[PDB]
Amino acid sequence: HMCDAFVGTWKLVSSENFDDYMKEVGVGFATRKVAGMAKPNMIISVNGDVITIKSESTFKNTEISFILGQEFDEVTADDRKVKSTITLDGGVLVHVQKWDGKSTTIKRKREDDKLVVECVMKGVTSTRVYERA
Ligand SMILES: O=C(O)[C@H]1C[C@@H]1c1cc2ccccc2n1Cc1cccc(Cl)c1
Repeated sequence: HMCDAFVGTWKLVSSENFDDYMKEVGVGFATRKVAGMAKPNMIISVNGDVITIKSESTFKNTEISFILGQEFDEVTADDRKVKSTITLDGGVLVHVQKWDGKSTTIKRKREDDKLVVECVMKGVTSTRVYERA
């Protein structure tokens, strides 16, 4: 139960370069503005082999439940319909999303008391930092 360190309730405190990430992904103007304002709460839980990541915000709510290494269907906050696979590599959750011939990778890691979310599309990276709620 190493995934233990992720479990909890988390609140966004900072975001860097996320507009550029969203642009690279294909998000349109109005969604970038509204999504970029949001300060979501993320709730991570584990029950047996199933991990659940729920995000609640003023903009959209999202929820994914998955088993590591097992592809699943996901609806993203920006309404992409993707095929997702999440693995644990050296204590980092690595989440690859595939859609329309494109790919993006989201890494989630624990650093000090924070949960750091790094979103990468092509050469663009963004960092989102969460603290315990
Ligand atoms: O967990 C994170 O920090 C980022 C992985 C999540 C992510 C990807 C993505 C792509 C496009 C637009 C927004 C997007 N959001 C953030 C986000 C913003 C507003 C409300 C909600 Cl529920 C989620």
